[PDB]
Amino acid sequence: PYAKMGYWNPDYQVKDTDVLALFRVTPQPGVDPIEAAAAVAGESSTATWTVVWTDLLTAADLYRAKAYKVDQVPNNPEQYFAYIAYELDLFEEGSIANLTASIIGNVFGFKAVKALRLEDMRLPFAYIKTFQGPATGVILERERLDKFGRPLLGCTTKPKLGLSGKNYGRVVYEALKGGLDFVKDDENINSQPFMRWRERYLFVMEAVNKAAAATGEVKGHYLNVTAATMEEMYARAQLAKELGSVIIMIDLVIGYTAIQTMAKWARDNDMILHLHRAGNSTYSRQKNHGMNFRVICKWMRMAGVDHIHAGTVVGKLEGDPIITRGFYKTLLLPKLERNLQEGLFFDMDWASLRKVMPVASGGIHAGQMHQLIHYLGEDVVLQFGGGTIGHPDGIQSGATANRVALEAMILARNENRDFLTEGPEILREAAKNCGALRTALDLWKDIT
Amino acid sequence: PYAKMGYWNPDYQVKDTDVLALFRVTPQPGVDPIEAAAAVAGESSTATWTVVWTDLLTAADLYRAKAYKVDQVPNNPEQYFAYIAYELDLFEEGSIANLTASIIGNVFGFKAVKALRLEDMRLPFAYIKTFQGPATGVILERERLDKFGRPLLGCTTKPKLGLSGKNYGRVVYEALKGGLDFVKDDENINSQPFMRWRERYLFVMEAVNKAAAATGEVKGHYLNVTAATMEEMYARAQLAKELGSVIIMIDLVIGYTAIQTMAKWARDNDMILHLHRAGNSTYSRQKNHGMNFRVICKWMRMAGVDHIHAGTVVGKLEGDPIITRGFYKTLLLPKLERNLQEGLFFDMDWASLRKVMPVASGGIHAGQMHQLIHYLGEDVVLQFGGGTIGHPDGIQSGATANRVALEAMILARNENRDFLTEGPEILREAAKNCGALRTALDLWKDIT
Amino acid sequence: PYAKMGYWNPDYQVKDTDVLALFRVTPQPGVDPIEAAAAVAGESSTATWTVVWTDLLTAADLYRAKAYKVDQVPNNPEQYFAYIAYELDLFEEGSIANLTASIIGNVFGFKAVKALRLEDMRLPFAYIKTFQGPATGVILERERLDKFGRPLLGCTTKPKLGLSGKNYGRVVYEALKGGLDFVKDDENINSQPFMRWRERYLFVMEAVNKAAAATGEVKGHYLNVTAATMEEMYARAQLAKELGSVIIMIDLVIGYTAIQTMAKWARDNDMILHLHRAGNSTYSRQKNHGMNFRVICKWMRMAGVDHIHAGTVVGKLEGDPIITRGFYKTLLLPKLERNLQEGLFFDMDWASLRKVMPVASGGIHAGQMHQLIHYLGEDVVLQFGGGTIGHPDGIQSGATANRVALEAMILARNENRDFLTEGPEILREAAKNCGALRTALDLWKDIT
Amino acid sequence: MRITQGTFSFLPDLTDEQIKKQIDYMISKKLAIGIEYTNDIHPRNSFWEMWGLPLFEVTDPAPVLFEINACRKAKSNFYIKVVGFSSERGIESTIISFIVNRPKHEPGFNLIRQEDKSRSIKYSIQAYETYKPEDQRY
Amino acid sequence: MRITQGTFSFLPDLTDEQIKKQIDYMISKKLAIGIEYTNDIHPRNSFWEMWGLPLFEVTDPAPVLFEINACRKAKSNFYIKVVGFSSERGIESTIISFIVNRPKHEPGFNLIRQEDKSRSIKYSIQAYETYKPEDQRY
Amino acid sequence: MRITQGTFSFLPDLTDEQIKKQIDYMISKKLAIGIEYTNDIHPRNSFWEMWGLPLFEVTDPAPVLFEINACRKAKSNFYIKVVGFSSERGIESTIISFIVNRPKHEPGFNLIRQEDKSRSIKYSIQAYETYKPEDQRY
Ligand SMILES: [Cl-]
Ligand SMILES: [Mg+2]
Ligand SMILES: [Mg+2]
Ligand SMILES: [Mg+2]
Repeated sequence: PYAKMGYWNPDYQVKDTDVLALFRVTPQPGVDPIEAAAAVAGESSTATWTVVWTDLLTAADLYRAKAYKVDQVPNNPEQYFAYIAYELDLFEEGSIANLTASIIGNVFGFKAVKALRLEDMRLPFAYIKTFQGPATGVILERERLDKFGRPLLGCTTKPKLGLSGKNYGRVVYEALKGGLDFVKDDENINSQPFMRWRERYLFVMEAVNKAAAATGEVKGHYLNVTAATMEEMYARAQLAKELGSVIIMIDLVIGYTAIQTMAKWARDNDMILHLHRAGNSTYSRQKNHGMNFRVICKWMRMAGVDHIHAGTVVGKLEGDPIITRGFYKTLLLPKLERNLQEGLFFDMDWASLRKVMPVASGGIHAGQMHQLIHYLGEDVVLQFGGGTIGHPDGIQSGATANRVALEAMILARNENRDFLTEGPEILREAAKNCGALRTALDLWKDIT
Repeated sequence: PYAKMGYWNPDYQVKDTDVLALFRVTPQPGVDPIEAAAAVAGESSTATWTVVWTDLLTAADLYRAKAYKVDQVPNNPEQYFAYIAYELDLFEEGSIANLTASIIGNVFGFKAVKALRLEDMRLPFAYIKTFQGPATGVILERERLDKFGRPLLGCTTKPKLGLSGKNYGRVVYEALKGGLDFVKDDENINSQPFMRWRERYLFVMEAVNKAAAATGEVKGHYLNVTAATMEEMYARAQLAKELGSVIIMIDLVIGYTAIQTMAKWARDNDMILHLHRAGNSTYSRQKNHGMNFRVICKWMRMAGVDHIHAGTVVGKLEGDPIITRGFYKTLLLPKLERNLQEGLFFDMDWASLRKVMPVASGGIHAGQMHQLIHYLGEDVVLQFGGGTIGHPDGIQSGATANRVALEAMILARNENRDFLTEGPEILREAAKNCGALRTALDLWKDIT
Repeated sequence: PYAKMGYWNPDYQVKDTDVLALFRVTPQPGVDPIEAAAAVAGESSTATWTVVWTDLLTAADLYRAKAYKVDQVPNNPEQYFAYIAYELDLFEEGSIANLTASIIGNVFGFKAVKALRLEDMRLPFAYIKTFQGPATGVILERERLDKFGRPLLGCTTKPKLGLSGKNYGRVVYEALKGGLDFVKDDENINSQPFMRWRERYLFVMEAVNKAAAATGEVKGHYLNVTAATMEEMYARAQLAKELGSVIIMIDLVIGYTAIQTMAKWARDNDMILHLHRAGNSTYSRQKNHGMNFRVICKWMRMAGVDHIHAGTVVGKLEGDPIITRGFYKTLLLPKLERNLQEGLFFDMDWASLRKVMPVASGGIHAGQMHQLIHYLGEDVVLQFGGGTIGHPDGIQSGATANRVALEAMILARNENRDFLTEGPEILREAAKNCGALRTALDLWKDIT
Repeated sequence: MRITQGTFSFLPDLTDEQIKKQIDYMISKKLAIGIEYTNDIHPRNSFWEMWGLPLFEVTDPAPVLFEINACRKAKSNFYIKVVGFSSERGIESTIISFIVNRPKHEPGFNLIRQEDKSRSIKYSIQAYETYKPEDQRY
Repeated sequence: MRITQGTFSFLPDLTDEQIKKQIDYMISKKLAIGIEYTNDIHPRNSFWEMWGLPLFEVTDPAPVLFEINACRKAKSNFYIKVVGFSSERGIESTIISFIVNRPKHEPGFNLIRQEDKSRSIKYSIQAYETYKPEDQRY
Repeated sequence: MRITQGTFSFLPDLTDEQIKKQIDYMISKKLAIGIEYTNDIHPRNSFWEMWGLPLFEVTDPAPVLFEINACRKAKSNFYIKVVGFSSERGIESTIISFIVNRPKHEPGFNLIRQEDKSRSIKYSIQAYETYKPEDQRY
């Protein structure tokens, strides 16, 4: 029995120190929602293989997770929202591995539970206060870049792979000079037989400094320090530092501990730390199993990364805009307010942890800028693909069109034009003084 | 167009150097399997935002993944198996982050593809040859333990949490003395307010040495070195080493780079390295998205861990026995032969990488030993929960029953008794000379 | 018996993973070629001192080298080509010491074999994939120098020895300013009573920077870091680095392990690594014993050096041009195709290892440039001796004549002039606008 | 070349009416409003000269516009920017910053390469006009 | 106490017929078969004395059983074990190892605690019988 | 002094017919052909300005020659070079690079010696024309 073993407590009162989780539970055909919740609770805590004297040597109750609330998923008769409470003393301070191990690991249910997704977490203030939060954060990153009141612009180098150091630097230089604030290594580009990492870093720095001298702006290139071992990541991070890079990147696949290690390094060495997280990882459009991205957003803001890809509403990624708005809030706000439509199940105080910058990447172009400003706000990095590199007039020109479109939309937003309704005419008034933009707009309206 | 852009090549000939992936693809309602495969291929390689001059500066074709074979999933009209080839030069030698980033990251398909699971990988010999493989491996681990011809026995400390160092060591000592080869820290037990890690390690070592002096065997306790940063993991690993521990453990949630870093440390310091991986992580019984566990098994054997939980067939985890047999083969064999029923889609030579030991954990007891020996073989660690700690006669006694049952079944296997059919009578002949086993057998036959 | 002990297997099938060697074997007067080959095979593997029980504890067959093919040397009744196969698992990954120890060490034959030369090796792809290959490589070295489409020019400082730091720097400066891309330390100049190494390095750097400021080119001087111990080599390498040298050199006599150590250092510190190997070492024009230079070329490309002296066809070194062409291919091509006239006995895939630059050194002058371009191609460093320093008009002038002659020949090659037939008229049209060249051409045509 | 520091520097120079509408934005965001000027246009010159103090609690754009034009008259051969500071908790920083005057001609920057260890280079940029004293610039 | 090194040491001592059936197993696994003995029963004593060489290519258990009993007669107050070695590629090692003789009485081990830095201890175990010369043991 | 970056810079400046024959070479090597220009002639200035994109799949030298002469007209007081890029696997890089225009006069470089630890010096070279803004060079 699980409901009778302590694990189900409808009368439990949550404390300000509890860690809370909301699971979307799908119970075994002919099993009770209460027993299902209880199972999930009892598995992610004290595993009852029946009768254990050694429990009575400890304050047993304290270590047991409590299923305290179950609601039917509205619009789905067979799925339930189970709310579970965990005592703060179960968790290692400052450790994402320990948090994730504790919650999504122990949580079984073979006989009572058919499917389980983690939807949201309420990390209590005193727990959050044990984490560094973003190495830099939005406010500091903007002070370092001297860039205020607009989204930042970036793109990945095209092609992803195959360019030598020198031809790679060429792209970086053209794009930066043309208008972009940042260029980036692809998540795949680490160190490979077609190009090892040291020459890339060396030519990139030349490109970046050339571009700053040609524009009078701070410029950056996300040098990918992702590697197989920590010592190797440190070596790559240490060259970015040495050469004066403003920014590096890491791939979420390095995993939690390497991320925390890197977040602390970026804090200690004045480096902006961009995290790459695949928008369409095979582990994507689930309703059944896994964990929702909002939970990743909470943990990564706690770990201490400065940028993470959060989604668009439009373009190629077909997001529910209100769910996305919910990911942005998680990343940016000092306090989150429950709002079921955004998929935020808990109020949450962020304990003055710094802000992470959302990144919008994926099939976006200059003709959607009104929708992009309207859905995503001004604290965002917008990343355009062959939206820049494949301008018929050159990479510089592609960059210029994106940058003009952005400034023009922000100017109209600030003037209080109904830029969502009048967005196309706004872009067309801008293109009038800007041939590269005129050329950009014609291209993505004729068919594509 | 994706099928017309190079990405679909039905005539492609795979090379011995190619990295191959098999995805279970579910195409968008009214999209073609060929276009779906092509999309997956074209996303996990050169992202075609249409027209990019810079491609012509590189040997473009080389960097493009090839969809080369599509089969309808037999028993599922709407799902397809897409086989994709990747050139070896795309991949950083020795890097799991790079492999996983390359394959499951870039792989999108918003407009053509509804769902995608990675089912299997063919890592070519020359690639595998770039990885360390298990720090110790099965053969060496058995030489260090002086334990041949039988599964090893372990259990997790009960309760998971809350015992002081001294009462924690007590359990470890009783269980080891009673018969178990190993005791383990729970994946949740790192360092917490109820117990910090140094006192645990210190009392555990006393227990382990007491148990060796009481039995004349090598004994071990998996000390969990899981921590938030690399320096912290190293500190914990360095105390296990200093105190003479035979074995440590890490949680898969530390992530790939910390795992590789730890695998190299365990190789360099003569330490067996057990990896904890949740058998029922929310990311479990999927048919739709994610990646199949056999792929994790390949990557972890490459990374270099010595143990990983691979499943049972029986007990609480309701596995398809033939799929499980497939996970074991991945871990243990020097060569894998395609076998669709086991879910192995490729032949694969393991390039003389050492063997990883499967761990069977989860609702198993001494009365199923015939099924356990028959399904799982002799190279396995069998972990029994309150199957030991909650014996009415004591922890020592619980350990003894499990150990006798195991030896008795292996003895009958070697005598060529049809131990699967006559398993209950075999256990009953053993219990005749063993009260603890008699007591164990009565308990799990009366009801449970 | 050796042919009857397993070592001779005419029916053996080579695998893609085997390491293969081709020995030129001269059997004892009145001994059989089959027994001779077998002896060589059986000596470089499991030494049969007759009856050894301990073999049966191992997969014995695996460790035995197989003589699998014997051909009579065409044009030599008494000599045979023996082809021997070795399992990949015999060899330490990444270790030239282990490779050379394994192959040319164990290989005896007192009673069956009179003389033995190693002619060629087929290193399998998966083995080659375990080595770094060139620290820089040709493509990267040219990107760093901004020098494309022509051979590079160098010379050794004359005299070899005796100049103080300051007078030594003088020569370096004059020669570089006059046209040469590189100047070099002699292999003999390390650190000696007439001149210690630190002052040399300090004055050389001044010369090199003066020469770059006088020409607008990247200039280099091979600073010799050769020393008696590793710590001493590292100290010398670390000063070259600190002072900003583009290039260092080492002598092949430091030996394999110091070479690998230095190759890894040059990769990690962005330094071009030139290897000095004596063109006429006492260990030179053999047909009987030792190993052929093509094998050294394979191992040094694997170890990771960036330049090695490969020979001329003309000048003072009297090479067979087709054998030399074979050394160049070994160094430069991504794939080698068997070609018996070039002395390449195996096809070989280079596994995307970087290219080593051949160096042509030895009694060459500006009047042979057509033959030099025709035999040696454009990826080569041409080193001229007193062909530069002993120009009657000065070192600068000597450098200029060599550089003009080179550019003029490459220009005629690109125009598709039959520059081999019309080479003298090409040089004479160039000398018309170039007095230093006119003076050079008159000097080496009047007698010498 | 055109210096592209500023929120709207990829647009044409702002008219007085556009400038007015941006002041209105800042007013409704409740920002302090500063006017700063410089003729050392280095991107890491964080501290331009202040033209007066920032204006707090502003309700009418006209006094802001008057001071912009007074600065334009006193300092016509300088860069002049308008900055909006937020005092909102967890921001406490500039949230908008745009150019309202540029010199008639921009010569740009010199790139200095000091060669260091191996292939690495230490970089400086130096605005050409900064090779001259302040009163001789632009 | 009972020393529990060995595959079957938690079972009662094996009869000759049980021993016979285990030899048959090893024969069908194609193992080399060794007989080793010791009266230093430390778990890290990797090298017991060999009673003869291992038997290779064995087809009949009787000669194995004869040597086990000859060792039992010569060395009755010793531990005696039977080991099966595999020559299979990627194993090349013992795959079974079991006790076929124990001394009549086992006194066990002494635990030594040498106190080291802070709270750490360096441990040794010493079999009590090893405090005596070999010919006085058990 | 004459800057000797370039494959043929020790030869006299190439005539249009010589230039034509080098384009033919590149065409038969199947290179992409780029035109780049600069008036910062530092040897570590890896990135000259591109005059248009590289020309791919070229079959007739005339359009290449037309763009060289158009660049010569627009940028006569610049260095102008022609670059040939190979896409051949394991090369993927420039394989030829030569000057097709030089300024009428080259002043050269300044050598800077920053004194460091012991006797070591940190060196920079600075092209003299780079002490002036781009539009005042040569
Ligand atoms: Cl400095
Ligand atoms: Mg991204
Ligand atoms: Mg486990
Ligand atoms: Mg030489």
